[PDB]
Amino acid sequence: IPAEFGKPKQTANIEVGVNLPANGDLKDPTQFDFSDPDTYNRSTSSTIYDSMGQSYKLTTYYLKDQTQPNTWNTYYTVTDKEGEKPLNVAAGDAQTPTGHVGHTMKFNNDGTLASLNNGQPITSVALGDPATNTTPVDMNGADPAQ
Amino acid sequence: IPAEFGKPKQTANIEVGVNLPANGDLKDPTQFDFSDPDTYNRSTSSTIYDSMGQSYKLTTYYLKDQTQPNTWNTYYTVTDKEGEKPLNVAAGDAQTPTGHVGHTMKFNNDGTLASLNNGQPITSVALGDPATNTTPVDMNGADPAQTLNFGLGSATQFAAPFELTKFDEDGATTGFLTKVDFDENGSVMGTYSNGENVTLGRVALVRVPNEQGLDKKGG
Repeated sequence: IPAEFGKPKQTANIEVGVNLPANGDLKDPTQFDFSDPDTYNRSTSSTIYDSMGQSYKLTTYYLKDQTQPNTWNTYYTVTDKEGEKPLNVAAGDAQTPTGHVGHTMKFNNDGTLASLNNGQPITSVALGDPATNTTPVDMNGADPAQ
Repeated sequence: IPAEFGKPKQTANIEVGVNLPANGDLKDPTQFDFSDPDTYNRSTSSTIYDSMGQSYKLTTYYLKDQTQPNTWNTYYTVTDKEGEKPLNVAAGDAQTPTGHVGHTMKFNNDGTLASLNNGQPITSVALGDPATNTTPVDMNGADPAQTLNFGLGSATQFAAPFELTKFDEDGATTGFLTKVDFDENGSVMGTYSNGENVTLGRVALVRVPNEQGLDKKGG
């Protein structure tokens, strides 16, 4: 019976269950910008942990597509001490002109979930690896390939 | 079963297990100075014993490297009656401009221990030998060639604050027999005032193949 939980476990899987307002105003996918609140619909904040146990702030942005009905765009950002850095999806089908990569969410007629990122699993790029991230997160000594 | 632990044992091996703050402020390796608390991060104190049993105050200074992430610098000082004299490592890869020699500690991505002093064992220079120490410790009659081996195989760097989890040494002081007990294995153990649980010995057991043929003496 150990007296210490001496193994900081990095965040690997995140489950999110949300309800989106069907009557929300439509937004332009190409005008998305996390720095301007009016570009998107909603934003949520949460905490994630690296291998060393450092706390990072994960902000998820939800945008309601205007071109396609019952379609939503989701983007993620990471806020370390240096600043707020966007996080790109590995194969997300949502490319802003700046370069941010999100994923699309579609729903059926009854409001249930239809598809996520064209049926592909949602896996983000490495947080602190410059080889795959255009804005690498400052892991401050943690694992860059999380 | 001696009534005294009549052998003051000098400290030779010190096992220290600490958790270092990953979020601690960085410091300049070249600006380290044990007289200025702000130059380093944390300082811990402990007691050590020489050959003759004199008690000495051992202070360890931990510094967070700024140039290299997940790197720490460790320095040791000995405070006798004369003053506080820094202690140098034989092969430590941390040389301040003043001349004090420490050792470096590195950690992996998960915060576990990666390497210690470039993979070399931590052995300090002789405390009271001027031929190897620029600040010889005043042994006051004790053995000047006393050396300390530091075992930090359980050191970690996590998000938790600085913490001295474990401290174990091999030193001893003079003491008196306090209690004696016997375990199931037959080892007769006795604890003294110093705290060492010295095992006096075991109880011999004899078995013969055919017990019916033993000749019967008196008593």
